[PDB]
Amino acid sequence: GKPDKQVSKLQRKNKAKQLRAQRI
Amino acid sequence: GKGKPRGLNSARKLRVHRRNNRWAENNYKKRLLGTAFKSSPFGGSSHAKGIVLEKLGIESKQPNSAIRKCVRVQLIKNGKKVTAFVPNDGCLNFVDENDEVLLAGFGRKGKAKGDIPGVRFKVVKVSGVSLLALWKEKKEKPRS
Amino acid sequence: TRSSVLADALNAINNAEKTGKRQVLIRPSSKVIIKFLQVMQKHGYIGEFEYIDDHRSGKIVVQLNGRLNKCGVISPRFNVKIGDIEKWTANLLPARQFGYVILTTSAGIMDHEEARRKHVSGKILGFVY
Amino acid sequence: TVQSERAFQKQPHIFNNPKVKTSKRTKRWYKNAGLGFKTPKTAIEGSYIDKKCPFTGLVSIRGKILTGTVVSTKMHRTIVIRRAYLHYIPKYNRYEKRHKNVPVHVSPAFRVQVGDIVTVGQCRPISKTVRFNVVKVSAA
Amino acid sequence: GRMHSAGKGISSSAIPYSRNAPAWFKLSSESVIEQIVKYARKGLTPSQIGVLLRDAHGVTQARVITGNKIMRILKSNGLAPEIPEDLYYLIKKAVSVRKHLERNRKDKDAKFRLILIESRIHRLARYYRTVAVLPPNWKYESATASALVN
Amino acid sequence: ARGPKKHLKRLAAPHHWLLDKLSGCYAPRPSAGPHKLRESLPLIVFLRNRLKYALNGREVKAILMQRHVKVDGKVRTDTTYPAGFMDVITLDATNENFRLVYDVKGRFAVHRITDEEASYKLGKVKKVQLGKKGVPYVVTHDGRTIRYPDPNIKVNDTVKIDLASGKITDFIKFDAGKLVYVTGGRNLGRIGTIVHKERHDGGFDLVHIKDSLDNTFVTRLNNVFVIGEQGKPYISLPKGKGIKLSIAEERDRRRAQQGL
RNA sequence: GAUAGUGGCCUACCAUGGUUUCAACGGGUAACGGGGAAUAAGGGUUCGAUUCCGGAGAGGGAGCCUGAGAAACGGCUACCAC
RNA sequence: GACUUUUACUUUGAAAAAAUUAGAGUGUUCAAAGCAGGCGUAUUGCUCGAAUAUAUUAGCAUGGAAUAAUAGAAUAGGACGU
Repeated sequence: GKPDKQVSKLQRKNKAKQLRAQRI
Repeated sequence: GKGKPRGLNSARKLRVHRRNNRWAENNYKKRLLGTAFKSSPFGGSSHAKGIVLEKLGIESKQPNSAIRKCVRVQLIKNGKKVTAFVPNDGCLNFVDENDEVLLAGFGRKGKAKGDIPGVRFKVVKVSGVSLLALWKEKKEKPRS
Repeated sequence: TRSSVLADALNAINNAEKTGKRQVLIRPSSKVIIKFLQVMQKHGYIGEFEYIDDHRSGKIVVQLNGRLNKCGVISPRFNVKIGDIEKWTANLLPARQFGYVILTTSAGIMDHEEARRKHVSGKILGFVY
Repeated sequence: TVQSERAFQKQPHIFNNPKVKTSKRTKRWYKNAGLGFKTPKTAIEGSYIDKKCPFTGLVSIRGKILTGTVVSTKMHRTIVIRRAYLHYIPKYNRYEKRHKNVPVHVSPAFRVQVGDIVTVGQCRPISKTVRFNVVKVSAA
Repeated sequence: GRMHSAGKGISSSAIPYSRNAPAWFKLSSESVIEQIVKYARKGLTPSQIGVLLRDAHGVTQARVITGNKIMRILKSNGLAPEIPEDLYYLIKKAVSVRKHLERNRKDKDAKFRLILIESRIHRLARYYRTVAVLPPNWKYESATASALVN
Repeated sequence: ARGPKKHLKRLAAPHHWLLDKLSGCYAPRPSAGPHKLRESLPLIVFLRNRLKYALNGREVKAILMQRHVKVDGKVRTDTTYPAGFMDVITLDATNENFRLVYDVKGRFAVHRITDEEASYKLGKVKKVQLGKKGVPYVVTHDGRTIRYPDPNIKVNDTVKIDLASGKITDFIKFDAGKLVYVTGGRNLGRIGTIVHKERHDGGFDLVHIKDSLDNTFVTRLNNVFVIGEQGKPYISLPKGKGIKLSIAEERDRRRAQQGL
């Protein structure tokens, strides 16, 4: 079905940026 | 000779053998993969705060029949729904719903023999107030 | 194949002492073995012994008295410095009172107390007590 | 061939008078590199021109005097030597093999083949990767 | 013991303790050296020559009676072959097994034994290529083996 | 750093200043001048910490702004002026003279000097060279540049300099069997006689020295300074005479200087 | 050529090299590096943002004036986001 | 000047910032600390201190020649010659 995931420094920082922006 | 090399120019094989065999431990594999930073509900912290969504009458059947008093919480830092035990209050009279709760860890290993659960967390504070001093009647709880 | 010879020699010596015998036949021989047994013979863990020539590499017949408890080799010959001796004599000997960790220094092969007195060091072969 | 380039190959400031005709068609400069390293014969009597020579160039030798073993000679006027050694891990109380390559300039007063043991000496930065220069050769 | 097999077989010649010449042997050193040269020009290998010298002529060991071995003497006379004897017999046996495999395509056992023999050839050829008794251009190949034996 | 520094934190001080680590937060960073930063001694430390004349920092400033303190004949007005080895400090109103000589423990010590000895000053020649219009000159350990030396003066030669005119009075060439003080490194502050000179071309040279009590030690050539002859130093030596003692000898001497 | 100065640092013209199971290259880091910290009979295990040294940055990128020294944010200029 | 198998391994010395560590001294009232202080005629002042130790690998210098590598006249294209 679906393959796995391997996240970057980039993917961490962009998802954290999106969540921080939505929180603020 | 004990199934491992003993040559004096063989430090490389020994340390590669150790780095391959330390992945069979438990604490090493949790620790160097960032397990707690990804999936554990506290995110690798000693406490957490959250908002009570429900009070739960969980049941422990066998071999001890008891009515476990628990609380389903949604944590503030994560958006994570976690059930947790609350001790010493038969009435839960210090707890209502939609209150803020400081939770810690709790090491009860529930059994598989009678589907009795050990939830992972105990309630330390409700609405800022020490739950112990509530139950020991040393403070009063502001009720919102 | 046969990689160390002093190891096989002390293996045979120790087995024959465990059985309580009086003599051993070591095949082959080495200069290192002869010097080692001279170190043994100086304190007298063994009596006299004897070389045998066959033009190839000699055999040795050893008379062993009763005094050997255990001898052995340290098979990777570790480099040791001066204070490092105090590690190995804390590991291998049965007491601080006796026993001889033996070293191979540039001034010959001898027990550790002589290398304390001569103030040298080197590598390590084995232990006798 | 000496004059292989788009520019004239000469030593700098070394002048041959057209009026006074000498026996040799070029007066030629050389020097010793010190530390008791003997200059070779083909440096003195040869006809090559090398900026980066330690004997006929503007390059001194000072710092680290090292040895090594040639691996490649596939590239123009410089080679790659490979010096290897033993690194000590203290936990297992023992050693392991480890090597490094070094690109090093070689003067054309030397003929050097793969496998030879070469003594080199440190000079100033010659290229992106080179900081050494061949000062003595021992044949395998 | 016994690479490419499992046996622990010990069966060899002893060598007597006496270095020097036998007491009862009463021939000349040049006589037996000329005998060696005669049998070499006959076309024999040094193993065969030593066998015939101790069977018929009572010459016990070549390095006992003379100061040189048989191979030193054939090297001193310009009679050494292009390859040493053991590598030659290994290539000969490999050519035999190769021809047998070219006839019968199903003998997996001959295939396995051929692989073992070629392994032994490569190890011994690395030894001879190291000590410069064989040129570094030399390499065991199939049609090269058919040229070298046939 | 985006430019040259101006501070020196109190833990980063040279340990041979003996500054306490809880007085304040900094140490006086010595200025540019005749000595190296690491091995200098600024005037504030010599007035306050060793001679006890000034209690504060600004008392140092008050004394130095009255022109009492002369460093090698000239009046200095700097709080952190790098007074270093072999230098002469003169207090006119106190009528005292000091030569900065290392103690055996490796720090500068107080050392009283007569007026005749205060007139001159030694210095290790660190480079000799031929400057413009072909005039030879020497450069000493403190940065003094003297034109027209004796041609026999080579590198490492100790030169006597009379502080009035600043000329070369006489000199000592670096020969084996001379009296030698030691300038840097572990063996600092000892007085001995050099056995010979070990020579490593392309690297560092070494010197074997043998003291008054026949102990032998080895330093590099940089740390060497020549004073005089056997029993004939050109300057007056401090007490202890650069003789390195074991701790048991020192302990026995201390309890032997205790007899009520 | 440029630089304070070697140097593919860059440019023109030539070659076809260079690194790699003694682990290159890619990936991850809740990785600033070290002096050090905690804990042990020994050997080790785990931390070091944090008082000292060195590095880097002043919302993100870039460029620069002045000056011995800055690609400076309690200096300037432009874009991007507020 | 000409010579001039070498390395691995050990011995010693120098090198290894202070702070921290171990440890010497010292009645901070004791201590954790600090590097102070101690004596007299205290009336015109004497006075010891602020040690020592820690290759932990890389580099440097030196002694050793056991151990473990490698080479050294085999088509002689070998060696010492007043």
